Amino acid sequence: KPFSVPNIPMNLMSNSRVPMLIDGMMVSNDQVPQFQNGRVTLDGQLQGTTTVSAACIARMRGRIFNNNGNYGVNLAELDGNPYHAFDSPAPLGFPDFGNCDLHMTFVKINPTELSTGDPSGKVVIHSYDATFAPHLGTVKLEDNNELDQFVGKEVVLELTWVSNRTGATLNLWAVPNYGSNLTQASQLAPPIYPPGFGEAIVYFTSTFPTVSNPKVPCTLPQEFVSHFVNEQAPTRGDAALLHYVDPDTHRNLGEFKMYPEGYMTCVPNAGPQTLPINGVFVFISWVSRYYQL
Amino acid sequence: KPFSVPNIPMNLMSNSRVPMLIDGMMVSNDQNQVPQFQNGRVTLDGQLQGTTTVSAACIARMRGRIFNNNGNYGVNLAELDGNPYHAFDSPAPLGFPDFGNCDLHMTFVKINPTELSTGDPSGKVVIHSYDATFAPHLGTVKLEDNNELDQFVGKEVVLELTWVSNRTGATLNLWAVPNYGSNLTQASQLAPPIYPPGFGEAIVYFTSTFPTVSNPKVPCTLPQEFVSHFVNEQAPTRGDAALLHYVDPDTHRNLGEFKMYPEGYMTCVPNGPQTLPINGVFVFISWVSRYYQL
Ligand SMILES: CC(=O)N[C@@H]1[C@@H](O[C@@H]2O[C@H](CO)[C@H](O)[C@H](O)[C@H]2O[C@@H]2O[C@@H](C)[C@@H](O)[C@@H](O)[C@@H]2O)[C@H](O[C@@H]2O[C@@H](C)[C@@H](O)[C@@H](O)[C@@H]2O)[C@@H](CO)O[C@@H]1O
Ligand SMILES: CC(=O)N[C@@H]1[C@@H](O[C@@H]2O[C@H](CO)[C@H](O)[C@H](O)[C@H]2O[C@@H]2O[C@@H](C)[C@@H](O)[C@@H](O)[C@@H]2O)[C@H](O[C@@H]2O[C@@H](C)[C@@H](O)[C@@H](O)[C@@H]2O)[C@@H](CO)O[C@@H]1O
Repeated sequence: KPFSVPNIPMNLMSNSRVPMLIDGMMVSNDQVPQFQNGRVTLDGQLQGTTTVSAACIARMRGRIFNNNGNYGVNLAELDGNPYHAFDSPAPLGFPDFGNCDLHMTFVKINPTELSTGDPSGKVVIHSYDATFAPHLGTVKLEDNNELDQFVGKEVVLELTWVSNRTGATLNLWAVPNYGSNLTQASQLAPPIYPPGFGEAIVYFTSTFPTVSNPKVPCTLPQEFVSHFVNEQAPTRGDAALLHYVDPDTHRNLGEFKMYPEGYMTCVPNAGPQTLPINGVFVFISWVSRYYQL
Repeated sequence: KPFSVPNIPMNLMSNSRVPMLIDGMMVSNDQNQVPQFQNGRVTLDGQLQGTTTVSAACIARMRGRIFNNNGNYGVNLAELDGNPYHAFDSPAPLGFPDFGNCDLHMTFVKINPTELSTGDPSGKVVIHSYDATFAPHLGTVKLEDNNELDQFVGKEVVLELTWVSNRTGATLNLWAVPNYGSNLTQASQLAPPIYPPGFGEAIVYFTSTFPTVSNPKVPCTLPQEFVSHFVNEQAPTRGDAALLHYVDPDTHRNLGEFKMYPEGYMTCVPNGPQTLPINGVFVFISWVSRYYQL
């Protein structure tokens, strides 16, 4: 197959780290990305905790437990099948926000528990301390006095909002310590560094209640991820040249280079000006690493 | 472009009515039941209908500013990106839940960055998808007062569907079309009903387990990723129906034939699809007659 990117305007696609529309892109004004969601090669090989559907982003699933005066969740994949530690740092879709407080909303998910009554709850999960061990299959839940009815029950959890850990700032580039003190989590997606030639990594942004820093950056729109998995197009050069074009006239508004590892770069600040957010990325051709933006 | 469907296993795709993985297929109990879902609606050549969006990130969500008029609380709706809802193209803002005549239990957060510097931005609220006060087509819905809304009055929030329950006195009917409201002479903008094909065929529904309490299985007529695929491709529709095979991802054995119609739904001839494994991949075989015999 010939390589391509989605022919969908940027502002109709989802962030890959939270399920929110993209409302911008930017280079970092400071900070190394090693996100575990939104990670895929250009030839369609998923990495980290990344999966296909935006319906999976920043969610968890598992059975709530209570032991030794502490609550937690025994994790599974979002479809209810078991999580195998060999395959990934955590179950697919697991939030990749580290060293912070994850404020989750959850619902019972067993049909037999969904015939009557309110199946919903909320809970805080720290993405820190040794009891945060999703690679080992478990995470601690903060006791809010409203978890007892859910002990022994299977639930699905979604990330509602995020706040800083007491004594620390909220760092959206922090990598969660998935393997606790036991091991480095298997199959972590690697850190990304810019290649040179004045180039800077591009982040796609969404406004989201990461309180104190409500702009979540990711390295690929989720629909790019599913596109590459669908296509499995062979990588045929150092970089894929993209033009970001006017959605109606197809005039080029700016050039980008996508690298095989699954991220893109630009040379920013080429006269003050602002790119619109409703443009469309179009694959032009494979180009050498020396292509100058 | 030549026509195609996603080369993704069914169980990795999302329902189009709730953001949940598909975990089954079914045919309706009454094979003459007419679905008129407003999400997951698209033609085979990529024209969106109803409240259908490209991204699964929009499914069953709302956005707007909370108000309090004399003790009556509500939301003045906008599109999910915060731009105004103009009602040009859809019966409600894109992504709006299409569950009718029931109680929508929403979780919400303030979404203005200036309101996201400190503190807990979150809340929850019930919204009835019934009565004249449920009028998303006219840009407003009533919120049930839970005594915890006042801090949010005048604030912009985004809402998401956490769970659903039946309206007192009624069953939870997941085939019900919400009454989105009428605006004088303006078109409803509703995606059309899909009438059962008959003659042995039955509409295929993709299902997800979800907390629609008392009926925890949500049916839809297309996986969400089919929608974005068709929008992306804009492939001319060259026949009156598309023949698909549902294939084992390993053996590549054909597990069953399906017909996809230009209006954006699928049928089969049950002998039903509920018994098929859920990890198969749909593959476009050929354009066929509207009358092609499965
Ligand atoms: C006010 C209240 O607590 N009512 C309880 C019933 O729950 C309500 O039932 C309504 C339909 O008759 C409607 O679905 C409401 O949304 C629902 O209220 C929700 O659920 C309850 C448990 C509370 O958490 C509320 O705060 C919430 O808004 C309840 O009915 C039973 O559960 C509901 C979910 C539904 O499945 C219904 O069919 C069940 O009979 C009954 C019985 O447990 O108790 C209260 O009356
Ligand atoms: C227990 C409590 O109410 N604490 C308040 C602070 O909120 C907590 O702050 C923690 C970091 O120091 C951490 O982020 C917690 O998650 C957070 O608690 C959450 O938010 C509060 C408001 C409550 O709703 C809790 O139930 C919830 O778990 C609070 O800190 C300020 O807000 C938080 C969210 C964070 O942005 C922080 O940087 C802010 O200073 C302070 C100040 O208002 O008041 C309490 O101590």
